[PDB]
Amino acid sequence: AYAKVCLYLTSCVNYVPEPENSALLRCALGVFRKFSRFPEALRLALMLNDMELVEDIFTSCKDVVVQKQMAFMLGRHGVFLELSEDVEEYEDLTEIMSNVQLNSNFLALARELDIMEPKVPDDIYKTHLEDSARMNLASSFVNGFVNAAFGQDKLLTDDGNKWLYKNKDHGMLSAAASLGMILLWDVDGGLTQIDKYLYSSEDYIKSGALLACGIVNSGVRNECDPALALLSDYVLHNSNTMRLGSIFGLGLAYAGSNREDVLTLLLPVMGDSKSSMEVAGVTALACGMIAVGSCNGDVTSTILQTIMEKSETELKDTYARWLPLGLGLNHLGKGEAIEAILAALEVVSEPFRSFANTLVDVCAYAGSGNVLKVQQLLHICSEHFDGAHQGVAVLGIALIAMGEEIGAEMALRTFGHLLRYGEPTLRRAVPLALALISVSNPRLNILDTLSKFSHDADPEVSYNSIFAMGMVGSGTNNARLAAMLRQLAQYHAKDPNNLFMVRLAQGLTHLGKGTLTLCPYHSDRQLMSQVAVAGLLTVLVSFLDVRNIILGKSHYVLYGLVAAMQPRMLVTFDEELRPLPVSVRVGQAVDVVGQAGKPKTITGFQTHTTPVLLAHGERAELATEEFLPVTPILEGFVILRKNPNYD
Amino acid sequence: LRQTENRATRCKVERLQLLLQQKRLRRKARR
Amino acid sequence: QIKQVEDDIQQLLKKINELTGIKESDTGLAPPALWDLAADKQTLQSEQPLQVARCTKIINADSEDPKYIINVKQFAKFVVDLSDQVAPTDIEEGMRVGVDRNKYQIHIPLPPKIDPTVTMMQVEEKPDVTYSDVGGCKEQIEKLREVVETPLLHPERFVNLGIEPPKGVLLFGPPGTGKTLCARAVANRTDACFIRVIGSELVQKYVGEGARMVRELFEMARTKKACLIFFDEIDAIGGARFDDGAGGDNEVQRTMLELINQLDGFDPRGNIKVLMATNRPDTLDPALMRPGRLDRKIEFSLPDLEGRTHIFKIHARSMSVERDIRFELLARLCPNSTGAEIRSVCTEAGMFAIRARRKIATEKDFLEAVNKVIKSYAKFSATPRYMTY
Ligand SMILES: Nc1ncnc2c1ncn2[C@@H]1O[C@H](COP(=O)(O)OP(=O)(O)OP(=O)(O)O)[C@@H](O)[C@H]1O
Ligand SMILES: [Mg+2]
Repeated sequence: AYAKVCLYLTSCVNYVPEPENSALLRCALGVFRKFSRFPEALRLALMLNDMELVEDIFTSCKDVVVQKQMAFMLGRHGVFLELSEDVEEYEDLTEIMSNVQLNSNFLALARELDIMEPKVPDDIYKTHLEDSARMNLASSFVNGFVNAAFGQDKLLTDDGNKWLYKNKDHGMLSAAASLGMILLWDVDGGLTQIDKYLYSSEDYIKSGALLACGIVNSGVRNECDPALALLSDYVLHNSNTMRLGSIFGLGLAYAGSNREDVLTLLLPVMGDSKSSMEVAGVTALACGMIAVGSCNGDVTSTILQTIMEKSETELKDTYARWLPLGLGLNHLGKGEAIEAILAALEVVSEPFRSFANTLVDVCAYAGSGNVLKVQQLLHICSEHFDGAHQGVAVLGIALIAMGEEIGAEMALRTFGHLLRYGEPTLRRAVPLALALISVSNPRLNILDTLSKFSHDADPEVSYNSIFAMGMVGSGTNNARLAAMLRQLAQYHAKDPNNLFMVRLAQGLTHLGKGTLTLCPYHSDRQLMSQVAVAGLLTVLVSFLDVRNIILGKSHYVLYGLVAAMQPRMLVTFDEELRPLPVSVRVGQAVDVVGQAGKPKTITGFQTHTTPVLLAHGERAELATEEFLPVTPILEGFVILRKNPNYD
Repeated sequence: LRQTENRATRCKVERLQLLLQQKRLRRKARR
Repeated sequence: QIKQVEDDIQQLLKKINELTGIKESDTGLAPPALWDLAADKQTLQSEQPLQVARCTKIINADSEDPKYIINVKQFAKFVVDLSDQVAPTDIEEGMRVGVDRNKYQIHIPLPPKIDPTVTMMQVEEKPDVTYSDVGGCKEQIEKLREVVETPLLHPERFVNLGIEPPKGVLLFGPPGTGKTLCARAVANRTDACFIRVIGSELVQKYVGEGARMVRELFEMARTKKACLIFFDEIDAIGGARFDDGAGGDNEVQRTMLELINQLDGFDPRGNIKVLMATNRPDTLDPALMRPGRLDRKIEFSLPDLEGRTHIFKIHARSMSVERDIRFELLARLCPNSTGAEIRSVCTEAGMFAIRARRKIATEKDFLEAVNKVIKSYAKFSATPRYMTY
């Protein structure tokens, strides 16, 4: 009965048109609340995007432990509930929501699975078995990616001025924000290091250290507000030269917070028009990241005025793509509502129309699975202009189809056919969309296609394919993919403009030595993370034009990728937030789907003691019925109680 | 200009890290 | 409407195929997605075929206009010159010259010939076994890891002290102790060229064909920068040379001597590290066992009590065993047993549970499995002979 109902409702919600999904979700939530399955109710409420219902369920929850585990789940998803000062353990619940102690937990997992030994970029390169500023940039990027969230390294934590000066031009920003991402996730004691670097005589280095502070605070939530202070102090008056590091660091630091103070600090710097078009685009991007999913009238209006005011040739010039991108990030997943914005953009300008319209439309219908919407996108794809709208449209099919386990593979087939029958821009874009549709999820057709098309004659298609393959391998350090990337490095040994992408893919594959995942979804394959999808869409829309953005001077978007960095975790906790090493078995997925057979049975049993670093698509269940798990699904941090029935 | 910004950042980030230290001390005392 | 939906789905697939490309695999053709006809026409009209020859001699090698004696295999020998795109230094007196037709001069230097049999030995797909799947031989794992991985991972810690790491290991022990298991673990964990060889694969029907492919194997390893070779079942060709009176084992002794000379002879053996897996380390030639060729002989003795308990744990990690395990009792109950015996015991416990139609394997099932695998099969055991061997 319960299993039948809940499973059928979930599957149909994933596989049903728009009008019925909401009603089915309502009745699913009602059944869960009736049977008193509060974590399930919370998951359904979040996937509904019903913060009011989320608060109602969370407050109705009068169990301290279950409430704290709900706080863990909501923190991992990304939300900062403003709980009133009368609840079960207000302070503990609030700090769990803020996601503090994540540094300690990550370090604890590293110690349990010893990975604290730093890995220098040359270690992953393994050049002893197989330039200049470009190589310095690539090495810094891969070093940061591999040593992210550890607060440890061997290049920058050791003598770091040498690395900074070996890097050139924007390599200064690259290295500084790489250090920031190394100290990511609650190394806020690292404000000391980043401050004693930003006390610098070099503008690029100082701004990169400001971006480092922002990225370190990214994901983190500290009531002391450790970002707004630095960011405002630097961005209040100097709005002429670059400002990109500051604005981007603020946006990455706060993201899903949606704090009116940061919104109203970021809006005027965009609306002033005294800051370069790059700053305007990055400011719209930061506003979108701060407000990923709001229907925020202020952000929408300011973006519309910016688009109107910017000259026709300015809109033609790149980096204008980030303004409609910011508007879409604001209208992330809100669905139909955007009609007003769509009409406004349609009446704004003729040629920039296709681009902005398609971008906002796809970014608003992300995950909807609207087949008619994807058909509109495919008709736009068929109509060849004789291109930017083409690329964002292919990205749109990916973004909208990454919601169903069947539609995803079918969109992979559609992407293969798109590359087969495509035009230059279509082919250039397809790898980015095909990376979006599968992130941190190695798949032996995605990897094969991307590897095949990396060698492709089109240099930009090669760039996108290599970065896409690194993306697919993100946080899943795999022998096959590492060997493939090393082989590609050998292939494009001489080509620096492509070897940089190859090295970036290597580092992004060995992300955190292998601890994290850039996949937007989490939990049990249907929970979109607005912040993570915003970051991924930022990076991929920037890559849509790869030469002049990433290979130029705008890899702060690569650093914005951090908005989607979340761990693959199974740490278990005591009722009073203490470690509980408990035997747990792991596996991918197995069951008999009769009526509504739950796909919770796991056959690839692999007994482990928590912490456990599970991979993509693996469900870890308890080894024995000695502890009951408050959460039905064991993902991320968990609180396990002692089964009063029997050990 | 640059020196004024640097001194402002120095004093105010010292204040910020001090506040963070108080937060962590409160957490540990609770623990 | 279900059947209508499947019928439409298959009709749609049929139309997609009929309009894109359906079936071309008889003559090994490819799907038409990666069909660059525009490029292949220019390829056939701009890249002329090149017949592979060998530069025999360089007459008048001095700066004066030289002449190269090529030997187009089985076709003819010629005196030729270089293409103006090819630098003189790029070609030596033994490289595969790769000359065009029609005034055989359009040169492309070409690597040494490798027998397809020899080249189909590199381990492309790495085994799914890890060092955590091997239990009860901690010291053996440490020594093998040192020799094969550590120089290939952190050479600085060796060049700092000026040490030449041992380059050569002989994993020897009774049938089933983790020899091939550890070889697979090394292949999985190693970032280098792993080349597996089977002693039986060096037995060839024509005199000088075993030694020929040994030479080809070692020179391919030399062409590669960091290579681990793994001769499994080395007993096949590696045997003490005996005069006899009818010339027995002359060919296998010749190929073994070629391997000996390649491991340590009048030449720097290169950055090749060799493994020798065997369960009869008493036939191997003394020259083969010399520590200039097998530096780090490792014994995979039958696991002790702790090793047997660890192996039982490893093999029962993923099983559906019940609460109380007493794998220590099982280990003491099956002494002088192999990891193969232990895995068979675990498997037979699982099969006893399955036969009883249970989903939980219990201590009684494990004891029945021990009785079946250790006691009943005691007469088929290889340890009593191969411990002497
Ligand atoms: N020490 C061990 N730890 C774990 N499993 C082991 C061990 N020894 C043997 N096994 C099991 O036995 C098989 C490994 O035997 P392997 O092929 O390595 O034997 P070998 O020593 O090379 O013998 P042979 O002389 O028959 O070639 C695998 O099933 C492995 O599970
Ligand atoms: Mg063997």
